[PDB]
Amino acid sequence: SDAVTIRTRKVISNPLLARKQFVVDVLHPNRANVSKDELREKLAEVYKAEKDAVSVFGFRTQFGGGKSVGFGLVYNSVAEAKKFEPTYRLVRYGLAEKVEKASRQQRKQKKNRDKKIFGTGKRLAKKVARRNAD
Amino acid sequence: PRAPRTYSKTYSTPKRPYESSRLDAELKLAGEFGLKNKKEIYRISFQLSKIRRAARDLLTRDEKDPKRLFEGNALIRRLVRVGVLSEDKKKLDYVLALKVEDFLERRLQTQVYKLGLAKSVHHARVLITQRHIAVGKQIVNIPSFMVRLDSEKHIDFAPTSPFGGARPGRVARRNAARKAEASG
Amino acid sequence: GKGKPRGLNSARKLRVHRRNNRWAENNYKKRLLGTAFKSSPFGGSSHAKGIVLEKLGIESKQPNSAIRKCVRVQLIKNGKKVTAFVPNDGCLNFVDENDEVLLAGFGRKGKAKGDIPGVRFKVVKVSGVSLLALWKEKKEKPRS
Amino acid sequence: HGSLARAGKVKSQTPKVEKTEKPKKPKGRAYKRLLYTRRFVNVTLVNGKRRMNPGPS
RNA sequence: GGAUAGUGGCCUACCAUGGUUUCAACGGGUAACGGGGAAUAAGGGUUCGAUUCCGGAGAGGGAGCCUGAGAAACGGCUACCACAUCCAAGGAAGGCAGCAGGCGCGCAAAUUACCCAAUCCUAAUUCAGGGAGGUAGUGACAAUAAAUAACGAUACAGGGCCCAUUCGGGUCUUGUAAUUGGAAUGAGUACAAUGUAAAUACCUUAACGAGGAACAAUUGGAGGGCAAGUCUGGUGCCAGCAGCC
Repeated sequence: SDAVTIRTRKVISNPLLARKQFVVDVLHPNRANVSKDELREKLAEVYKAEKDAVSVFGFRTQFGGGKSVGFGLVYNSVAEAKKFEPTYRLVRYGLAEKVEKASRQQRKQKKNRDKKIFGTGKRLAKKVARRNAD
Repeated sequence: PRAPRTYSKTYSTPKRPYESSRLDAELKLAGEFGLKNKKEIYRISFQLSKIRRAARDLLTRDEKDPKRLFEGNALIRRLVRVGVLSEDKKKLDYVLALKVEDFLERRLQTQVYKLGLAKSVHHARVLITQRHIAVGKQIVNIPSFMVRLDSEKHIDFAPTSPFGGARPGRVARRNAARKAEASG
Repeated sequence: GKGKPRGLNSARKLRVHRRNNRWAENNYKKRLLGTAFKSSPFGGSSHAKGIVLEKLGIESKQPNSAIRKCVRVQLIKNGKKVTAFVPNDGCLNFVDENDEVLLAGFGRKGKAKGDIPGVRFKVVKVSGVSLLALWKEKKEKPRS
Repeated sequence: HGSLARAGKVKSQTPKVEKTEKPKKPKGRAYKRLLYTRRFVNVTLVNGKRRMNPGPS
């Protein structure tokens, strides 16, 4: 964290999503690349808002090293951040726990099977078992 | 589907494949400006022909024509900014009379040798390719950067590389380790 | 004078006359009649697969002398018989018989090339391996 | 003579000569440099017509 | 007058004999969807346009319909023709010119992958879905920039310069090296960070990663057209080359 000098440009404050967007550029000479968590925590301790109310994404590195530019978001409160922010970005920040589902192919196969099945199907399955048994 | 991304050629081959005069001139240019192929010469000739055609179709328009005026100022100013056109003549006659040699000498690859960071144009070539060069605060590895007289003063070695400090080098570090072993 | 009408309303005459006279052009007539698709052996295509049938020692024209063999070939898509030339030194040992050969033109847009009379095509591949590769030893044809 | 045979006659009769090992040749910009010095700055043999392939006299 | 949502021979009933055509009607062909457009063009032109947009048409070939505001719909129904699937033989179902994928056909064209994060679309609709679409895999279709080395003593080849101590030194330096050097990087490996729903990719970087037997550039040629060999060995109108001579 030596001369990282994270700084902000084109600051727009929108209450429509109760936040402010900006382009955040980090000049980090003699540094490979500063991570998203470090960028967000420094942005938080710079804007005096909160650690988990700030968001960073993008951050393309200039050719040859030296600088990285990305888009930054800081929110009025962590609640509104959890409301407005996308699920994938929340899961990346760790604020949210990702849902666990199967593959899309499996989900579509399941949907096709249960669209073949009409109604609840419990009575049909019981009848099929009874007829197969005797 | 998505929109088609446009692409275009940047060079044109000569009409006659084996002309002794043309081959000798192109080899002379390649040797005295440190170019890898003749495709570079073809590319510069292509751009020169494009701008010459633009200037000619401008001149065919009458004087005080808004199109001729505006396009002449635009073309002349761009050529002056890159540095292939004179810094005191907007007569557009030189716009019909630029030269491939002028474009080559304006290219960055010879700019390093001109400003004295190379000692040889091929040393300049390998220097830019190995990115020991910064046009500004940004490192460039393109031999044909085509500077604009505003980074002429700003061409220098890359601070994130040897010959600029703060970085020993890949084999310099090996030699430093060897010297540490020898010193004990 | 000069033949052709010079009337300002003679453009129908001029267009019809040009249309009529364009049939004297060899390439225009061929393109408009579709002789490639109807009577060219390759059917308008640049290449064609075929199967080798027998041994044709074509004798060269004058003043020349070279008589070993050229492959008679039955085209797959047409069934047409076609003589093709094996294009290198000793390359006759790779085109023996009953092989599948890719055929290209000779380079004269449908004419016999040099001292070879009646041969308008050449072989480029045998069973999927280039004649050049077999000749320069970079590949060997798969017999198994 | 009946020559409808003997395909590859001289291809076989030629004596196999291995390619003599030589140092590698510079590639690309280095090749263009080599041509530049060999054609324009070298005065080794430019007397008659600036020939490029001198037969051993 | 019927029908249509409407006009209209669209169709019926009566009547007239009209309508088009060498300014090419009618017929035939198209390896013809049309246009925006593409290639090449001093000007004028020639050829191409299945294909990222627009407009048509089609869902194996016709045909007929239901529902619906909108379909003569085909991941809707019905029937005939062709093809083809499962049986216990009684009967059932089917349309990949959607996305992958297989066969066939051929000169000729990818993976039976991941995701709704983006652009949008649909629904009762912020919330679900979407092979639309995006991402990745293959991919020398084309197009952009560009690795393959750069600098040094001396043995050897010579394009510019100096005392009247006339084959003596070389202040300024052009090229291989068979006696060589404290030097620069990428290609490729990487716990890393970043990009991405999450990662191989790029951009940034630990560390590793050159000395020429190696990290080695080919493809075509050397009579002319068209620069580049009357150099060696072999063959000997043979083999073969040769776009033309």
